[PDB]
Amino acid sequence: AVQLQESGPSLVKPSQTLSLTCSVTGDSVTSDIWSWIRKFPGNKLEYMGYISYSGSTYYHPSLKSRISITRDTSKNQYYLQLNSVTTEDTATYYCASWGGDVWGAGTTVTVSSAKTTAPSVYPLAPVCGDTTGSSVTLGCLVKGYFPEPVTLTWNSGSLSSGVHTFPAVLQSDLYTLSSSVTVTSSTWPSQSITCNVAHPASSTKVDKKI
Amino acid sequence: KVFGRCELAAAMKRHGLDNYRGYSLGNWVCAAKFESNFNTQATNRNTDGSTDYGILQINSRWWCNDGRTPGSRNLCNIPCSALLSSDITASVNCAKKIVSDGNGMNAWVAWRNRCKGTDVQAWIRGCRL
Amino acid sequence: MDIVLTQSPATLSVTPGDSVSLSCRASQSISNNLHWYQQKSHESPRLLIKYASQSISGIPSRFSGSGSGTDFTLSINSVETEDFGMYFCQQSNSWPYTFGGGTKLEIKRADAAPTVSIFPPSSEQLTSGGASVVCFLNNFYPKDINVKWKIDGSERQNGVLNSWTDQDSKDSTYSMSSTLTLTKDEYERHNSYTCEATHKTSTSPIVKSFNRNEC
Repeated sequence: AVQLQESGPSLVKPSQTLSLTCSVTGDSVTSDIWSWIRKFPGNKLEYMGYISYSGSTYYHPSLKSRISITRDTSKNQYYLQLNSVTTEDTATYYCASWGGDVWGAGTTVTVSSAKTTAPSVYPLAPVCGDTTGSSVTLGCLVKGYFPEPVTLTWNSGSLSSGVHTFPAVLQSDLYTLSSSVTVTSSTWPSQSITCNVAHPASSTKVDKKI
Repeated sequence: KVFGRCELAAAMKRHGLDNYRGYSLGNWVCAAKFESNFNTQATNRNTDGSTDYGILQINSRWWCNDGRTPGSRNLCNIPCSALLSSDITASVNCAKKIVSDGNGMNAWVAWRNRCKGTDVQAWIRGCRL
Repeated sequence: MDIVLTQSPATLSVTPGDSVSLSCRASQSISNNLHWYQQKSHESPRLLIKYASQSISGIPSRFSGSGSGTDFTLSINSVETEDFGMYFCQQSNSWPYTFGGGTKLEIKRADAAPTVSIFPPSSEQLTSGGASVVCFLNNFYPKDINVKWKIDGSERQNGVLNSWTDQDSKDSTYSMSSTLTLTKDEYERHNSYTCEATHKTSTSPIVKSFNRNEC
């Protein structure tokens, strides 16, 4: 059964070149027309172009001049080259057959000039250290890191219910993520609650008691 | 089966060939005429172990698989027998894929020699489609 | 010009067992060269119908398509539990190939008001010279909701960033975080900070606030 898999630098700096590889397994790269499709935030899909069984190509006019698609018949892979990128080229990139019958898992490529940056982890507790209802929700603000991702847990994973960890948002070139956790009034502050954040790229891991 | 010219035009229009990648309907009708005379059962042997099938004479060396052709590439990923159906669905889908390569309809020598650059609309003119 | 495909509605909430019809319209005639794709969260697109109505061997029979020219429809007889997610249409009649904006298939459930909590800047962040006020709005339904911030009674838009979770797999509700970021100097220049939520569940907006002039 034919299968596809994208691979390449997940980070590209503005003005530089984006490069991705799609490895064809199960069949030959010469046995079909292959393409590159990208998905920008907000579910906006773009058909970048495709390379035929002959090596012939068709490029999306919006990308014409910046794009190049090639293949390697002995390695059974085809490639995507996209020049002069800008943050607007940030997206999830997929390789697929022309027939749409096979797709790679996709791989995110982010265009940024930011350098690796460890996050700052801030505790979110009620004003005055209050409490009112039968329950209370605490939080954790993970601000200023690059690149994604970070792993966030509560009490080293011992607190797993009533948690909502939101998708990171870009704030002045860096990422910010927040997480909420809800427990009964009889749980906190009787029992301490700690936010654990790990950022592999910067070799960082910090614990923040609430 | 053997289509009537107009009958095929309607079928091809229904199957979305009119204006597919810029090629007007007459182009496909004309190609069908010279390739097989609107006969879905037409088959033709070639010097290599390949065979052309259907109303558009699609080659078993590159486009379809008949299980008995050396160096078969099966580009259309379809059994050649599907191209002999009285139902043109498969032949059309495969044709659309052939024409999607950089050379378009130039894949059909007969089309180039007897249709390419002619008043191909003459082929659907008259039909009440 | 590039063919534009418009899908409607943007989103559709339904109950498993119900049938639904998704629409895709092209700015130009494309005959039968319209294809339908399904894309579930964290998964790549899967082809469901090709050339307007041809079925793909291996796709469930509840899925079917119809139409031609510029009007197309994807039908799902009795939507099932694993059918929720994004649906997109794509044309291959003219180059460049183009996709529609997609329709979101969401799960329908009973309305639920949001549970709102507000949080002042932590001591640590203020020390670093920053000040983020955080507001969580959890487990509400439907997804439509308006969040407005007010500083000293004045609506504030600049410095606000929002994040939304996908429809919750646990209870089919939605959750959201809204964060107002200021400098420490900006923060200490004002007193009342309010997170105001407007949702279908009530005509009066839910209000969460606090004053710096205490605690």
